[PDB]
Amino acid sequence: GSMLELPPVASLKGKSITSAEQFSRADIYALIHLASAMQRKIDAGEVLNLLQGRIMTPLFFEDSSRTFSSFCAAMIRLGGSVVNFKVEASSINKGETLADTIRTLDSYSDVLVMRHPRQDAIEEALSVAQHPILNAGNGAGEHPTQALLDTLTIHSELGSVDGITIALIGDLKMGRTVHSLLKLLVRNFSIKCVFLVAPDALQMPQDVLEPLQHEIATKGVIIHRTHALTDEVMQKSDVLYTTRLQDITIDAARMRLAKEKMIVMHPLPRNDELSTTVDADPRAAYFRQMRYGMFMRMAILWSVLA
Amino acid sequence: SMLELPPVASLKGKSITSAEQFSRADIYALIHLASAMQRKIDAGEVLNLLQGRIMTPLFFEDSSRTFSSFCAAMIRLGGSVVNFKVEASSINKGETLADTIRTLDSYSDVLVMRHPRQDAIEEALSVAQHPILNAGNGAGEHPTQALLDTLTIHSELGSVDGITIALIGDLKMGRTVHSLLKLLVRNFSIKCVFLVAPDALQMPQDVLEPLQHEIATKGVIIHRTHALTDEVMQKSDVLYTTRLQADITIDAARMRLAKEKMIVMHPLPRNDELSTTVDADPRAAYFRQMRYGMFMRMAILWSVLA
Amino acid sequence: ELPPVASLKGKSITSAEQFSRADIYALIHLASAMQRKIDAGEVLNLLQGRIMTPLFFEDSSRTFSSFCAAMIRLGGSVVNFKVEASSINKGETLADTIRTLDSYSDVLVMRHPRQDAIEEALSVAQHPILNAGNGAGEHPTQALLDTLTIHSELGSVDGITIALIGDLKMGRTVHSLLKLLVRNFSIKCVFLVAPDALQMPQDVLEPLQHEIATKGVIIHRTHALTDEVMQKSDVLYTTRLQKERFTSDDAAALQSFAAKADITIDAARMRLAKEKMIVMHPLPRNDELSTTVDADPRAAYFRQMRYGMFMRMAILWSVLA
Ligand SMILES: N[C@@H](CC(=O)O)C(=O)O
Ligand SMILES: N[C@@H](CC(=O)O)C(=O)O
Ligand SMILES: N[C@@H](CC(=O)O)C(=O)O
Repeated sequence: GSMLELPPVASLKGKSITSAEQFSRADIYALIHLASAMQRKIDAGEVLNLLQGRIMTPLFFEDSSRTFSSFCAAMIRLGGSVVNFKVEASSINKGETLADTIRTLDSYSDVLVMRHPRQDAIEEALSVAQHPILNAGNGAGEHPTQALLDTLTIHSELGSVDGITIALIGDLKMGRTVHSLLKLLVRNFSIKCVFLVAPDALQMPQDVLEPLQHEIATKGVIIHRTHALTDEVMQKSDVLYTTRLQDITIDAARMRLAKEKMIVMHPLPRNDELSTTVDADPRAAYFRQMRYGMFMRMAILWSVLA
Repeated sequence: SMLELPPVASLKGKSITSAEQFSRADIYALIHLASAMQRKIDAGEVLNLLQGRIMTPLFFEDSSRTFSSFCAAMIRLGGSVVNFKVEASSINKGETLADTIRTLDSYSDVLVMRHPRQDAIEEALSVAQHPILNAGNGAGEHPTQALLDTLTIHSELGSVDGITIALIGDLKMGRTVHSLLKLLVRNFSIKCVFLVAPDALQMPQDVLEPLQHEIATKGVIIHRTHALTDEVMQKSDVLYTTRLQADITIDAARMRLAKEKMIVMHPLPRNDELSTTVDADPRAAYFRQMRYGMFMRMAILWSVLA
Repeated sequence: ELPPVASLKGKSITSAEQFSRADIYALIHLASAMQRKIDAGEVLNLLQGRIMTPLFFEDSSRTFSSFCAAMIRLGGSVVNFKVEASSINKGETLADTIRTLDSYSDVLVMRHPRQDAIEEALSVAQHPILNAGNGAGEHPTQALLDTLTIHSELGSVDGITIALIGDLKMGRTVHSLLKLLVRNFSIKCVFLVAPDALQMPQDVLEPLQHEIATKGVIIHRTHALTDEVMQKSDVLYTTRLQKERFTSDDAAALQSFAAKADITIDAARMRLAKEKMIVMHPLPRNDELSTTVDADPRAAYFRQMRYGMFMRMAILWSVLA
């Protein structure tokens, strides 16, 4: 993988990342090819020193296993460093405001990775930070880097993103991952069809679907709402993208209905909506998805900080 | 390297426990080293001075600035951090402080220690082979805060001799003001100090009494006030305020009385004693102060470890 | 100058049993070489771009810090994963957690209160896992650094008389150490010094019974540091009461440590010890090992931690080379 270039995606330079809306099709493909090259070099055991002396600081005001770790791992595999700030062992116990906390980490860091239970917290953070903030999840709003890594996953596993039928399953109302993913897919690709699979109370919100209306109509994207993984959903979907609470269960029995050429995805963590009986299936892409996450995050950090 | 970033020789291999241990020449050499670190980092240069050396933080109480600042400064020097947490440690199995110290001392080149007991630093020093840097010992001292505070004054105003400074808030329990008063009065010709606090929270007699010889021979003027009077507002070149862990609040209305060229400083975190209405004022130096902190800690770490 | 121990390459470390004598000596010599270079101030860049992720489900000072420090001094990096701040709060299983960190890491360092958690991790992990403690089971890298300590301090492991003292029932350190010494060395004598309720378990001794017999290793049980134990032992290896592993059963076991044994090591007790010997303790200690011993040249339990770092460098390099 030695002779591969790592050209940073120029449109990302020095910018905060808050929404799937900010990326073009050209941006997404450029990040995919960058991530794929990162992967090749890392897997061949090559050592990258692109971000030596640059600091990422995680600011996680709620729990994370993969997003936090993969961001740290991505930064370190670029040669960068991480300052391990913790909210519970911080001056927030002494009454410190969110804005003062941002200005603090912003004094030391080159990039901030922020996850917060309030949707409006990223906005507040942007209004005071000088360095880029990467949105690692803002309440029930968005998770833009999850959308990007999810798209890398589809592209690598199936070989194409245009033309797919995808089911978004579970808690679509509160799921920030399905919010960013729908936006990123519909805005930039020629999606055939989207099944919105959720109980009525947990359906995809209007504030996501409405801004997409022009794109949905002009590209002819077929939207279908169901409250179950029906035979039709199982038989037509190239991607079953399921999510946690926050019948739609996927187990081996259910998988007998799926196409040979398809993938099951889940941003994780999972509960019983996605059974361990699916794990040995070649079509279970939800573990590989995490490793794709680290490479996408390397492509993003290098592009942001180059 | 020895030209651009000469280490301050007097600090080599030494523990830092008190503002008292520094001379005027030490402070100026640190200040000049910190500005050179600043210039190199802000120009994007990568420093490799402490590769292979380990700092370990030992924080028995919370910190946002001091912990992060020290970690960043170590990293920006090319050194590394072992992220020890007291709450996830063998202290829960009955391990003493002395044994904890010997433990981290077996792996580390420098320890950074914050503890709610004033004498805990002295116990740690009796067993440690490697330097310990006091990041706060009860209501005792915070010597690196006084150093970065003095760098902040020097950089913003252009000199430290001749200033009128107000120390405002909980002066009794404020380890920052204890160290700062000591550092300033011992080593500079301070014109006037205002100690702005009710008698119940006034500067301790055990800080004032040992400064007797320097107050006398440099003719430093010192007055107590209970409130932030108009005289204090009009005469002060530096308003240094702190968390009362009446009538001491600095807001945009109070600022209308301040000199045109002065700074407002605060070691942080703040409560209502320092209104956010002041944050847009160019005189508000308490965010820049944190960044000076990182460069001062780089100058300290490099001098101690070179 | 720092050749990795080839037999360890790419392999998980779960038990003292997986090591041969040649493996132990090659690790010791590699560890001593790491120590010479680190002490001379040399900077190593052997694992640049490799990541270790600590997965600690219980408390640690030495083991966690030592592994991180060892990784760093090899030029490697750490992803500081925190169990209490993870998706485990949202219901994520152990296996899914393992798969997660395994997606980003080159090596996992795992400590868990359940003895069988390490095996479950192994069945799903692609990258090597290092057992940093599995319940009251084993602490294999402790056993290695302890043998490094005995070797460096006394100059020989074969022929020693060793007392294993304290909570032998819940002591994963003495479990691993007893297995490592007996399988790979000609130990002259082992004193098992504990109250009956905390004695070395049968599931440790029985698999060792063949080696004990055919090597002629003397095993004695006592509940006290008698004159005989003090006068004959080349090493006194003492341990903490493992309270966190402990009903009236529990209460009986817990108080037996002071009530049904006489096993404190203090300066007065040390007046009976040989001139050429060491006192060891994996740490942390409570009152079983008095601070009056710390000034004694024979107190090796602080130097033991530093040997720990060098053994862990030799191990990490050997696993990841
Ligand atoms: N972990 C993802 C989805 C989930 O929580 O299941 C998120 O934080 O958005
Ligand atoms: N945080 C600083 C100052 C303050 O608490 O106001 C200290 O810990 O000393
Ligand atoms: N720290 C060692 C010994 C002890 O805990 O007492 C262990 O974890 O096994």
